[PDB]
Amino acid sequence: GADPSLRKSGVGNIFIKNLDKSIDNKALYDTFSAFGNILSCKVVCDENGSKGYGFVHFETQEAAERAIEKMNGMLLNDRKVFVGRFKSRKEREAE
Repeated sequence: GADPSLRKSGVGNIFIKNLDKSIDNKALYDTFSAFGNILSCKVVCDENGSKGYGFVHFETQEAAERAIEKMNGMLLNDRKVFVGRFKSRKEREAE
């Protein structure tokens, strides 16, 4: 498999919207890691650079909450990103 923690129960799971094409997993990690360790961050990239959204898996639950407050509404390289709680769908097991 890949990772069954791709829900809201992966601890510290957040989603980011409106990223710049120059944003890679490294770039996302480089910024958000300051809030806490990341196990699996991802910038879903289009041919031109990025589809305009990314995801963080934080080591710690609290670090994720920091990333949400701290990064939401900020400019990353040029584009203001929206960071929020990763609501995968509708699960009972979710934090």
